[PDB]
Amino acid sequence: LDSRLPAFRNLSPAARLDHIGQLLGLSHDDVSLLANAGALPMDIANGMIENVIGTFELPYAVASNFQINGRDVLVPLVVEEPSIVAAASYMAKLARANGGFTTSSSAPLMHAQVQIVGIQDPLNARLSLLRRKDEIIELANRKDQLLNSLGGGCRDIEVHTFADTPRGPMLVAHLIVDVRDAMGANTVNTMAEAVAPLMEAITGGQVRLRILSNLADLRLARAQVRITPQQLETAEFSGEAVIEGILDAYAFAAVDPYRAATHNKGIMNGIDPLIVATGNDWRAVEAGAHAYACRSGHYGSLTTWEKDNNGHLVGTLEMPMPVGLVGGATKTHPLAQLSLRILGVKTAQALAEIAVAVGLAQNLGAMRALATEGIQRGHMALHARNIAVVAGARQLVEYHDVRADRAVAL
Amino acid sequence: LDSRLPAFRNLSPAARLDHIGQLLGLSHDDVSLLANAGALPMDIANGMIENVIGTFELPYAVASNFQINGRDVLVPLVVEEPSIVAAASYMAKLARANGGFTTSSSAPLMHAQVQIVGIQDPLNARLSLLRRKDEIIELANRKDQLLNSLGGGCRDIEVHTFADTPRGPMLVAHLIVDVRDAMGANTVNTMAEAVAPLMEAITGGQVRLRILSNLADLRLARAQVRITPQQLETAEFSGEAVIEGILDAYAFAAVDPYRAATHNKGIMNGIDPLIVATGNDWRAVEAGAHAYACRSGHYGSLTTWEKDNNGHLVGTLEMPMPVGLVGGATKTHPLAQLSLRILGVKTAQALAEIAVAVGLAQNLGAMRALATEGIQ
Ligand SMILES: CC(C)(COP(=O)(O)OP(=O)(O)OC[C@H]1O[C@@H](n2cnc3c(N)ncnc32)[C@H](O)[C@@H]1OP(=O)(O)O)[C@@H](O)C(=O)NCCC(=O)NCCS[C@@H](S)C[C@@](C)(O)CC(=O)O
Ligand SMILES: NC(=O)c1ccc[n+]([C@@H]2O[C@H](COP(=O)([O-])OP(=O)(O)OC[C@H]3O[C@@H](n4cnc5c(N)ncnc54)[C@H](O)[C@@H]3O)[C@@H](O)[C@H]2O)c1
Ligand SMILES: C[C@@](O)(CCS)CC(=O)O
Repeated sequence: LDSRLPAFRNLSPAARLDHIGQLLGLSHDDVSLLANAGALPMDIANGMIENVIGTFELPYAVASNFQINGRDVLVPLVVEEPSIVAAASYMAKLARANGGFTTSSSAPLMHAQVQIVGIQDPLNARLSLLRRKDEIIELANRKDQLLNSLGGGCRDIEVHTFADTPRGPMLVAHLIVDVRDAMGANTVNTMAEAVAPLMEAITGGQVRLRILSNLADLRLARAQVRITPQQLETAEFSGEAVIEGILDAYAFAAVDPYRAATHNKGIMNGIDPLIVATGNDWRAVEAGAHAYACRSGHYGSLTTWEKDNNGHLVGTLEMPMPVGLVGGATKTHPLAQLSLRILGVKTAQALAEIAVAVGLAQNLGAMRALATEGIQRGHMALHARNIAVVAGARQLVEYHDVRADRAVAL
Repeated sequence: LDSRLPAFRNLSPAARLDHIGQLLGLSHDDVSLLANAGALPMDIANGMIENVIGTFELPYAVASNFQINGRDVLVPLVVEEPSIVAAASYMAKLARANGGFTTSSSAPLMHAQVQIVGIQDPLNARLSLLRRKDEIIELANRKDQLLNSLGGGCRDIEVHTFADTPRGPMLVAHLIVDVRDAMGANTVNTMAEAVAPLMEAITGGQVRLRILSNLADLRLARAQVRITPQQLETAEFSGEAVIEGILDAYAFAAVDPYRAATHNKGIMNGIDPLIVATGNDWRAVEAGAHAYACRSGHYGSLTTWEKDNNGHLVGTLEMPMPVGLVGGATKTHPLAQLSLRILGVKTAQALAEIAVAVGLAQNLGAMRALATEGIQ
């Protein structure tokens, strides 16, 4: 497959869809799911959440140029904000010239928390649990034989203590569970419930919360990118100057949480729409992302940006990325299934790797604009329709002055 | 308005929609938006983002029972995950018996950062910049006379310095901007780019980033809720015991970031679907939320949970909440406009207050379920 998508930006939605259909060999019925509204039937929507009165659409787009470990990939994105898809496609275009994005991921390990209270000896109780960890792990795995046959299952436990809280001593056991192609929530919650009575017997305490942690720091996905100065040169700025500016932007994010929040928001502009497109839980991914960003005791940047020994700009993104191909609404939504088909992913960790490549590209796009002509020239041009509506035209403002004041005057 | 919506959970989507239309007096055209698929025309969708090939639906629901400062409100939500809408609705029902949710909010103030590098005397330059803030403020306000005519605009400047970075000292000016009924990002970004040359002239450095901060801690929204023990009694547990269990769950979130992340995730389960329903940017709300949670250098709980002197469970949520009634895609999407119609909100800060009430309710519902589940 070739993901360059020639002239995609200027094709109609229908023509874009036909091209995508041809590249992938989509059936007429697959294409019909995007060519017509209503792919999520009301009986499905009504069964997904409560008090349903209809459905709500967001645009479904495809970012171009992405390449993951040498293979071209098409990336579906669902979001309401302009310039995101364009920026991601642009930075992916640049990345192609230098090998695309290089990615990897850890095993899909999730934490299941079991909170224990009502004991005066939590530090001792912790050792009692660790002494009998095999028995606990076996009980957890008895509860899900299928997962174990699929190559997943509870691998280990860790135990943490909070002996002095304002509500008294607490002990917290974590089951560490390989959840294969699931996000993992229902899978691990069931194991936490199963081990609870055994943990009460071992410790003499009372189990309270049995629940996954969204701080999924053992389920990491990683992306790398490289950009050369010749690629970043503009009429106003040398490529070398742009790279230095991007490093200045990165250091700013690393020291100031007011910047880091926005910097990381820019990453999630790329990631969350891929999560939505695949029927996955975007709140979970957001919580894992931002909590991980403060793991040091300072809220910093999820990405890294440096200059290598050849003067090239090199970036990384390593972060928690709990996603599924099964579970939740990933199988329920016909377009979630179509998105997975478009992506070509065969494991959840493969989707996770695409997600961090997109987030890395997204961050790069923001920083490149910010370090050069500023964010407004390119972004507001694609927002110009919205400005015309707010004012009460779009082509005229595209003369580099997209402001409501100007729209009012015209 | 009466938001109780008796029997709502068991009615058909069509009957639910009818009951909503009656209560609000929705027009025929408004009801027709939700009745037939494809409310976002492709012409509109194709203009909103790039490389569009279609649209993607999520369920559109209404939470019941919410009451904000004594006034009943209906809350539209767009999300894929079960239990959220029911939990919000049920906790809202319990809240009604004790006066509903009480809310307040700050003015709609947003930060715009201007980063300046290569200054030899950044601490001195900061005072030089501050001394001339009125000029800078005036210059910023020239870019948006419409905003100023409506009572918004740049109000002040603050300046921060970072002495220790690997790339040298940095001066960071913040424009403080009242953005009225907009979320404000594009608004303040234009101002930041507009004042940068003048700042550069005053400080002698090189301007780099000109960009809003998503850590919108001058745009706070607040909610309170109260629940009595009698409301929380179950077959297995006294209401008093459940309250103690909820306080234990809260303390767990306050000390352990592994729990806090999940706890806060539950809050955003309530908030983000309202943000989506009103055509607002949910990445901005998420970033402000989680960054605010760790402003102390420890990632903790956004909510608080306490027992008052009468033994009642009392909860708070104070957090950044940048949202708009105008701007972004809020006017462009027909269902975003319908959502705003259903809500009845007249200002962006009113929408922000409803958002935190819904987040608070969702957290309560999540904790209540976890605190009352029997050991198997
Ligand atoms: C791309 C761009 C918008 C325009 O690009 P230029 O005019 O400078 O350059 P051109 O030579 O015309 O195109 C180069 C390539 O870009 C593709 N492309 C361009 N237009 C496209 C379109 N309409 N449709 C589809 N694709 C489009 C296409 O692949 C094209 O290749 P080809 O056609 O030559 O094959 C450019 O300006 C940009 O990336 N801005 C950053 C925006 C951002 O970060 N937004 C996040 C939200 S903002 C906020 S929310 C994020 C943030 C800033 O707050 C985050 C933070 O603070 O860190
Ligand atoms: N990191 C981020 O959060 C970030 C960064 C850049 C852009 N954005 C995007 O910015 C957009 C929101 O920008 P915005 O809120 O400035 O909207 P906007 O730019 O679409 O419109 C704002 C304009 O609306 C006009 N206006 C008319 N009536 C008004 C009223 N009653 N109150 C206030 N303004 C009024 C003003 O002149 C103002 O300049 C979103 O699409 C968001 O996704 C977000
Ligand atoms: C139940 C919860 O995980 C939401 C499920 S999406 C939130 C929490 O644990 O407080």
